[PDB]
Amino acid sequence: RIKKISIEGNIAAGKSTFVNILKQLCEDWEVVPEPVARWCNVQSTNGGNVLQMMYEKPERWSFTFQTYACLSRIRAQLASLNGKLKDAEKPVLFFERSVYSDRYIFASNLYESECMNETEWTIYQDWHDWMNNQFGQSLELDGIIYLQATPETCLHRIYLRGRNEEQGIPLEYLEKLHYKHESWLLHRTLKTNFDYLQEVPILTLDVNEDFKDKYESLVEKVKEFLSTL
Amino acid sequence: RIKKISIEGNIAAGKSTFVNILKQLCEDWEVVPEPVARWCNVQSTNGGNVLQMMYEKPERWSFTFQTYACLSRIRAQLASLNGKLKDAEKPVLFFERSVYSDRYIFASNLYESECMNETEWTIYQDWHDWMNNQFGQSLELDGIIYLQATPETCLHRIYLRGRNEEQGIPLEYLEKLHYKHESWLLHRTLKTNFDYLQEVPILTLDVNEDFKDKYESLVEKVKEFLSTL
Ligand SMILES: Nc1ncnc2c1ncn2[C@@H]1O[C@H](COP(=O)(O)OP(=O)(O)O)[C@@H](O)[C@H]1O
Ligand SMILES: Nc1ncnc2c1ncn2[C@@H]1O[C@H](COP(=O)(O)OP(=O)(O)O)[C@@H](O)[C@H]1O
Ligand SMILES: Nc1nc(Cl)nc2c1ncn2[C@@H]1O[C@H](CO)[C@@H](O)[C@@H]1F
Ligand SMILES: Nc1nc(Cl)nc2c1ncn2[C@@H]1O[C@H](CO)[C@@H](O)[C@@H]1F
Ligand SMILES: [Mg+2]
Ligand SMILES: [Mg+2]
Repeated sequence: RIKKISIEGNIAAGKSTFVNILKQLCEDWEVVPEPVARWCNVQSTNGGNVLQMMYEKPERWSFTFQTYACLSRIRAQLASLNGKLKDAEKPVLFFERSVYSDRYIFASNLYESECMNETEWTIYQDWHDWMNNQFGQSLELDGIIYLQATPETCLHRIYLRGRNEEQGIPLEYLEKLHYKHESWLLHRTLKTNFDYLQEVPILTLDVNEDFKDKYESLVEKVKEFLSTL
Repeated sequence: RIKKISIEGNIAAGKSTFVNILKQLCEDWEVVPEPVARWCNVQSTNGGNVLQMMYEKPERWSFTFQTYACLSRIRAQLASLNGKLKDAEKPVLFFERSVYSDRYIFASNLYESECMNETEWTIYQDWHDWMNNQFGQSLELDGIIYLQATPETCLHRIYLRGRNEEQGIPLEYLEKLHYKHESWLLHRTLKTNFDYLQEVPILTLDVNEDFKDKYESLVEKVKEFLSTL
């Protein structure tokens, strides 16, 4: 009953920045941010920083991170499907990344990088499938917004943001993630267990340019794209 | 609507053996075996053997094993709550170990053995809680059957069974698990997030003696205990 749109994009491409100009465009919109800070100080519903543990020894912590990161995002997105939004008129729910990015972009890539052995990779997909199998049907996307920026623009915006764990991120890693986004959201040549995705609508925004300027345009293309849903 | 009883006990104490004499005692009984073989050849719903990986390098694979082992047992127990049992008269569902053993016995112990750091331990409990939070209410136990045997009897029965991964298991490990079972099912001095357990009925069977003989007794005490539920 609520339109759910996922915001996809490379590390530091500008998702959180795009998310902050969303609510002010319509009282009917909701945003579920990526629980990034919660991965940095692992506490039960100051402690460990699994995001950094993974970035510092991926073949040791990729599975754990992928396991916790995804469950985490699902809970956040599910919680928001029980808020004031239910009482809204034209409720549109935004997701900062999706269970798909987690699996077909990051997890997929860490595994192709030998950072997860067959065993870890098999267990992860089995979990991931079963997750959707359960609390999945209520999270399907009506549309996707691909925030597109060159991995070179990404590597620089990372530097601007200043998050410590990400400061050691190499261009090469950003490139691999880039092509996977391109393969999934641009060329649309990515295979997944969730058939509906293949048909799901996609809005591609070139955010390589200054947000200061391209802002007015984007708002237009967003309202636009949203009406066609 | 179905009485669900959990069978608890140390490694090789005699659970599977006890499980095999159960169905023949009443057509109304069902048994959900511990997915042990499925942990030995990790395949999606010949591959990896996470059970052995964990026994050979616990500080590397305890979390993974605990994560997969528990989800696995829940699915198995949940599936059986949708079988021919629903059509039964006096349906009694048996569980070979429970999500509690997984957490308050094995996981708890691996963590006290520095085999899981705070981060892993925090993530595991957060997952474990949230799991029950979901598909939990329908798995509550009406009663527990503690199959009690000395860790020394256990170490020998392990040798009899012949499972390879377990052949390297030291008495010391069996002792630690022993006292945790004693603490939970005997002295009943174990603290858990699931309050009902504290009141749940318990049947303690001393299975240190030959199964060939103590069999007739056990059957009596089982039917007995079951009637009082
Ligand atoms: N379109 C843009 N133009 C200029 N700077 C941008 C743009 N988008 C993001 N930034 C900068 O990048 C940083 C934020 O990146 P961020 O939004 O956190 O990436 P993500 O949303 O994927 O985490 C900010 O410090 C901001 O100054
Ligand atoms: N009460 C018993 N008396 C004699 N032998 C037993 C008894 N219980 C189990 N065994 C032996 O131990 C082995 C099975 O242990 P098992 O049932 O697999 O432990 P668990 O059920 O915890 O996995 C068998 O090979 C069987 O011969
Ligand atoms: N699924 C994810 N896997 C990995 Cl290895 N990293 C992820 C995942 N989802 C988000 N992130 C990380 O979250 C941080 C903020 O987006 C970035 O370091 C990176 F994008
Ligand atoms: N939760 C469990 N954790 C660990 Cl480390 N091992 C477990 C767990 N549950 C069952 N097992 C194992 O399953 C095998 C058969 O019961 C034994 O090696 C041992 F009991
Ligand atoms: Mg972000
Ligand atoms: Mg067994």
